[PDB]
Amino acid sequence: MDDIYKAAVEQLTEEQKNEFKAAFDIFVLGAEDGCISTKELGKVMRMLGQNPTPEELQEMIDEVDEDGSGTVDFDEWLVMMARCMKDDS
Ligand SMILES: [Ca+2]
Repeated sequence: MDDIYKAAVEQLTEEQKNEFKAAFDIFVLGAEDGCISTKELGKVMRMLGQNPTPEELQEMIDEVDEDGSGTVDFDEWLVMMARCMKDDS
């Protein structure tokens, strides 16, 4: 986990948290338990306009998955976006 990311995500707006919880549910719409595997995550990438390799997907998911279960949950997912905020020169 990362307190630096949760600190910024926690100070977010109600609309933000609601958005992540929504977009996340739309992605897991195919799953049965409610998660996103690198296998499917790669397919959705097409929507964004990018088509990264399959093995590369799990790469970014490795540093994200704190439990290393092999998939991204609503928890690791939400923080995933927040991490994009700290991405500055
Ligand atoms: Ca996980």
